[PDB]
Amino acid sequence: SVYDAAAQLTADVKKDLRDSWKVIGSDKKGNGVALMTTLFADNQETIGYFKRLGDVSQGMANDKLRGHSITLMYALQNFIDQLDNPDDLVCVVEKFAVAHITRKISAAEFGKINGPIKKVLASKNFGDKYANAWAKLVAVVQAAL
Amino acid sequence: SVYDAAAQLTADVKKDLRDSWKVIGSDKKGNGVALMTTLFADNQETIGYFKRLGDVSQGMANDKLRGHSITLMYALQNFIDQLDNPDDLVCVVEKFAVAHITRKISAAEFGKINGPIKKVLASKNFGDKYANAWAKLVAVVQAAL
Ligand code: HEM
Ligand code: HEM
Repeated sequence: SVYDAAAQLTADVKKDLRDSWKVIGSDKKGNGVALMTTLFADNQETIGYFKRLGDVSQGMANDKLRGHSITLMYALQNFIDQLDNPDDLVCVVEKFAVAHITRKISAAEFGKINGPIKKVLASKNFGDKYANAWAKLVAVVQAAL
Repeated sequence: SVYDAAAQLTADVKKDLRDSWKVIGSDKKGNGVALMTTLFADNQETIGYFKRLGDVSQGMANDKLRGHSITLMYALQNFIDQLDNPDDLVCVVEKFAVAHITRKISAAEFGKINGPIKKVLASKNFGDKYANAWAKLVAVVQAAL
């Protein structure tokens, strides 16, 4: 199932992912927090999954939220780095899904991250072309949930 | 405390960590798997914690083990990238510790990774000086467990 989803990562899609990551991934703390605070603002219900982080309204100043946000970006760094070898991409995505499946996060839930990604990309001047590419990468993860 | 342990990362320790990571982190898949297989070989009693991975003796051919090994290297990448800011290193270490605490991995059981690190380091012509530097970084995680 994950292999079939990975098949949608065409040469052009991988190129747009790598080009946009070159910018987004250069400030993992800043963009990681931006992603999370945007998720919480647009889909407040997702906060139910992050009780451990405490007062998420503090944003960057919240050490636990910052710690999670920075760490989240390294999962994406991992994915981007494995783009050229489907076998490696698949095994890392399945590994990544394990902990999220245990948390009972469905593919539909996970997909809520698409909006925030689109907004973060747009803040760096990366249009819909790039947003759609990222939606395809997220789809590979969804296929594993 | 983790705050006191993070203070032990002196200027030269951080430098030695970076210089060795430049080489070690160049092959996350190869060195990651080497790190895991070495751990399982020298401390077979730790295999019980990795039941989900299946037959670990298969090494690189085991998709689940390869996925875990590659992923483990991105946690180390994260730590190295945070060396400049003590505040960020600490929050990323505490975040990292959460999942390991819920697996009941003690500071003593985590420290068993020091052996494998020393051996992988030596296979790349990095001696005691570097092994001790990495032991100091591992000590930061141990303080959080
Ligand atoms: C681009 C998307 C995402 C990435 C790259 C990502 C990455 C990560 C990583 C690397 C971790 C730490 C390892 C682990 O425990 O699994 C994590 C933890 C977690 N993730 Fe995901 N995640 C994403 C989206 C989501 C979404 C949409 C939810 C739920 C609405 C979610 C909920 C969680 C929770 C609750 C934790 C534990 C937080 C804590 O208590 O420290 N994740 N995620
Ligand atoms: C250099 C030290 C280590 C690093 C960087 C590391 C990194 C990681 C990462 C990134 C994960 C995935 C996220 C998570 O669920 O926490 C993980 C999972 C795990 N770690 Fe650690 N770890 C290290 C040492 C250890 C040691 C020494 C043990 C046990 C003696 C351990 C046991 C586990 C287990 C059982 C899992 C889950 C494996 C699975 O079912 O996929 N880790 N670790």
